[PDB]
Amino acid sequence: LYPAIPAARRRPIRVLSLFDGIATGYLVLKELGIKVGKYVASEVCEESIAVGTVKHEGNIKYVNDVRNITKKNIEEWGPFDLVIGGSPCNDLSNVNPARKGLYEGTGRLFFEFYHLLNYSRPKEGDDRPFFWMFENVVAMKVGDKRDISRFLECNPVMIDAIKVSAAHRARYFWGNLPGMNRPVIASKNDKLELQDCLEYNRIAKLKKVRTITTKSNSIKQGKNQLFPVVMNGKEDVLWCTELERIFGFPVHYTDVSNMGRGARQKLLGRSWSVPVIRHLFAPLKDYFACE
Amino acid sequence: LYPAIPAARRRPIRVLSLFDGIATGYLVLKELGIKVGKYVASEVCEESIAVGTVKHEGNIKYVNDVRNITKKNIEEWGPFDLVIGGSPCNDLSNVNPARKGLYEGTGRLFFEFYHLLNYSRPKEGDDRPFFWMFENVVAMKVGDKRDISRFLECNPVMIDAIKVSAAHRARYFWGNLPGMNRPVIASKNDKLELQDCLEYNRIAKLKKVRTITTKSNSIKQGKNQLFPVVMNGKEDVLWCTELERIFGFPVHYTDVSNMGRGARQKLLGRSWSVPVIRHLFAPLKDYFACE
Amino acid sequence: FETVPVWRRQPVRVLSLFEDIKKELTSLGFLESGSDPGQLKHVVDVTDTVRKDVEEWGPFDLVYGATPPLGHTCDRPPSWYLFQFHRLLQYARPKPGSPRPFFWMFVDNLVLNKEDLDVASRFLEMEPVTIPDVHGGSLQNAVRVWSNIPAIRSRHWALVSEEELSLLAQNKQPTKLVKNCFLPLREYFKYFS
Amino acid sequence: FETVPVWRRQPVRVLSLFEDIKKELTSLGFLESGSDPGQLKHVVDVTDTVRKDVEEWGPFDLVYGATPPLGHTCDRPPSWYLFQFHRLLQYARPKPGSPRPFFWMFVDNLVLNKEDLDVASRFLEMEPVTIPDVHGGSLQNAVRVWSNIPAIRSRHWALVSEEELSLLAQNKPTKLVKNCFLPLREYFKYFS
DNA sequence: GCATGTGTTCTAATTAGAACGCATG
DNA sequence: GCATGTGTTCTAATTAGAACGCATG
Ligand SMILES: Nc1ncnc2c1ncn2[C@@H]1O[C@H](CSCC[C@H](N)C(=O)O)[C@@H](O)[C@H]1O
Ligand SMILES: Nc1ncnc2c1ncn2[C@@H]1O[C@H](CSCC[C@H](N)C(=O)O)[C@@H](O)[C@H]1O
Ligand SMILES: [Mg+2]
Ligand SMILES: [Mg+2]
Ligand SMILES: [Mg+2]
Repeated sequence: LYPAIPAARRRPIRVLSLFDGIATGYLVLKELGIKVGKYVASEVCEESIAVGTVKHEGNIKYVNDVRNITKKNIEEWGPFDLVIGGSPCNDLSNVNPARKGLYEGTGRLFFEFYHLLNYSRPKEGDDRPFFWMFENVVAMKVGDKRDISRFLECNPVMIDAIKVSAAHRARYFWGNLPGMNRPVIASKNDKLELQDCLEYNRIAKLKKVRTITTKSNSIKQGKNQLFPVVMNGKEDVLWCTELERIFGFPVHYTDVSNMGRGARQKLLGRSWSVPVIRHLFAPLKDYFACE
Repeated sequence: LYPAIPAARRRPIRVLSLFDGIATGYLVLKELGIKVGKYVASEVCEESIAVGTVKHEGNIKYVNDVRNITKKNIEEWGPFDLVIGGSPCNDLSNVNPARKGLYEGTGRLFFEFYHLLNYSRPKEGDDRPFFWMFENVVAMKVGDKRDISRFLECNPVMIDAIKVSAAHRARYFWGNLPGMNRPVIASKNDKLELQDCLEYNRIAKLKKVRTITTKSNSIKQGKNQLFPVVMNGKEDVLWCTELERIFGFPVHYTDVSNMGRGARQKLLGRSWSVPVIRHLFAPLKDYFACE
Repeated sequence: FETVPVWRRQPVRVLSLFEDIKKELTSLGFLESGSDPGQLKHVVDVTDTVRKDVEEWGPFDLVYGATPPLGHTCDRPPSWYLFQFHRLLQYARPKPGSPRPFFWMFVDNLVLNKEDLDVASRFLEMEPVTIPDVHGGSLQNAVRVWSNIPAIRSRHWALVSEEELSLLAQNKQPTKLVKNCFLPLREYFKYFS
Repeated sequence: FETVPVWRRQPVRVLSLFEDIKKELTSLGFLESGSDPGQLKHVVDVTDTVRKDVEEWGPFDLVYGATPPLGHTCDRPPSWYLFQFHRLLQYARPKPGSPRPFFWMFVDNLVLNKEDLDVASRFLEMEPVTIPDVHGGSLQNAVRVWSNIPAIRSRHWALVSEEELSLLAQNKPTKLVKNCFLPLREYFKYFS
């Protein structure tokens, strides 16, 4: 589908990340070993940006709200070899009873990704490589999922984070990355059971954890919503460092900006499962420099 | 002065830590390279014990409230090569206008250190090595400092953490450690200015900060209580990661038990300046095994 | 877009969506009344329309979009008509080398709110022009227009006061309206009648 | 400690803290009636005395500690008297080898709160015994005693409880504490 | 010559927590 | 068969902030 590139012809990667959150895309790309030439992030949340700059020491160019990016900015900041983004899903996920759908509220920010993706696309006659990816929730109105795919002219592959993590997270992934439909396999350094994510003297009640949202209620599991962890014979909730390892983020990744328990889960609740993104970005190593 | 010990005759160190806090004693002992045979800590604050157990993976034997440590406990848990501790100073420091001296309130807990120290002392006819150390604040009544010295039969050494950290911390140190009166020196890895303790894209207004207490008002500096940090052209308070670097603790040392900003500052505000304790415990590596 | 000599002005191949303007454009005289495969294509529900659908429908000289007029007929969200218009618009763009003039226009009948209107202009790369279409005795018609037709961006319409004209919008509760805005297309294509 | 032959019982050497019992002790024949100071040494304020002082004050056979008698005349906190008493006690204790019998005792005239009492007993390694002086028509004397004297503890004294001792805290020696000191007679010289 | 401090207290903003929601395999 | 969910919300705890304090180089 994509023409192969010899190693010497490979140049560093130039990524436009919209709705960057806590810079999961940059983290995955650099943990893979890909040389990141430029990482332009569009993010509005201050605490999110604080995580991105501090943890990545200012390699990320922040360009705030996506709706103020013009066609000129895409050509100035460009060219981009990869355009990634997850639009907010508070008005698309079925967890919200008062969802407002794709066309109202917050869902309409999807079209901003679609708009700026066309700006970033190489013009006809530019055979150079170009990849993109878009993520959102599975629990979405079939009309909304239909329309998203309509605008992106692509159908999503669903990858559930439980194959590679200790948590339920089923998300759709639109894109043109090489081999997205390939079978998802676990790695030997993937913490597949909740017990592998816990700290010392902490016992896991379950092997896997229900889908983690922003709020504290998604930590307590099941019918009766029991605590997931026992410590010293006492029921307890997950810890921030444990939520981070569930997601595949480095430990203390969100120990930033004096953030407490709730703020760190709020950022983590919206984020991506790092091993899932690593599975998606892995074939990019054969198109860009690596050191 | 105790006789020098040949390298082969040295055994691991067995230390009894009273009012252990966040296991600063174990930390500097392990970071000095000293083999810790046993570390018996008597601590009552749950979050404190959480930091000690998790950050050191259960090498610390916690033996709750110190007033419940019997004589028989000392010989069973013993023998002890080192006895360390700092009693609560909320009823001794001048920062509290309602202090109750060391004979009422929490000041009586000093005599518990005096009581259990005499238990741990090697009986006459046993001139094996034995070291002890006790820490408290300088801003105490001269009668309190007088009586403390009386019971311990020793006069204190004042060491201010400003020589080795980026913070004012003047505390008395009673003990018999080799060369406590020697001039303290800075190391290469000693972060001596606040800029060295701050994160990326953060600017320090001052070189040194005032004495860190448990409360957030001690982060504000000077007559007008200005913010100590500027970031993005906005004034901000110190971060928990930065307070840890100020005290010499490892980064994310207090990222335990879902603790927020206030809780982590409360544990750190009452702790020891790690480089000061490293200076005090440094000559011990000539009396015990090191690996 | 330089103008075309009269003897090489082909008839328009127009795609009009959400609203049939066959009557308006035949009257002005862009369309044959005799019908071979129709030059105007009209669709109203394009949620299942793909690029090769538009591509197979033959090259299009103009793409027209319109919100429904004021009433209870708005089955869908207001922003849906624009996003779908912008989506199909890219499907109708020819190869980079432009063999002929390509025009596009999107009209709003005072349906979209201001949050929708600034989203509109960002996607259409152009702030809208308003058509007063108001005689001294009758202020009946009023529409908003985004279009790359030069004369719809070139000429001086008569200005209006928007606070008073959003009051016209819910006081409501065609030629000069937008068919006068259709006239400048005449220079680029063929006149029939 | 076993009991001593009558012909080897040397005169007792005592150190009394915060309270002088030279009058109470001479009454029961422990100090020579005239000009024998070496038996009792008395110190009222101790905050500045070092072990080298107690060591130089001659070895002691008994170390007595006492609280101020019930009355609003104490600048020191109630816990101060025990902590200082415990401080000097280990200064006065002889070498691990026992040349003679060494005793100590601490009495409270109902001035310590309960938490002062539990701290007191933990430091003195025993819960105290209470000594009531009751005659039915009198409710006069009552004190608490921590001591290593073997006979002051064992004798099953009259058992009465503390809410009556706090009826004495609503009230907020010759017969009672002389009976307390008698068992020391079997270990040192009787002067009569 | 004033600025400083291993903290107590009471208030005003905070957040934590659980109820709410229901189409769907 | 019925447990599930990249969230909104309202309320009950809960914490963050500033006043407060004064002997002392
Ligand atoms: N108007 C806007 N412009 C840019 N970013 C926005 C935005 N509105 C919301 N966002 C951000 O978009 C993010 C969507 S949640 C997705 C986070 C990201 N995919 C991750 O891996 O963490 C949120 O962090 C939100 O702060
Ligand atoms: N009765 C008691 N028994 C044991 N520990 C106690 C205690 N009362 C208070 N403490 C603990 O003693 C500690 C004194 S603050 C000193 C902490 C320690 N020096 C450090 O480096 O962190 C506090 O953490 C307090 O929780
Ligand atoms: Mg960091
Ligand atoms: Mg950890
Ligand atoms: Mg010195």
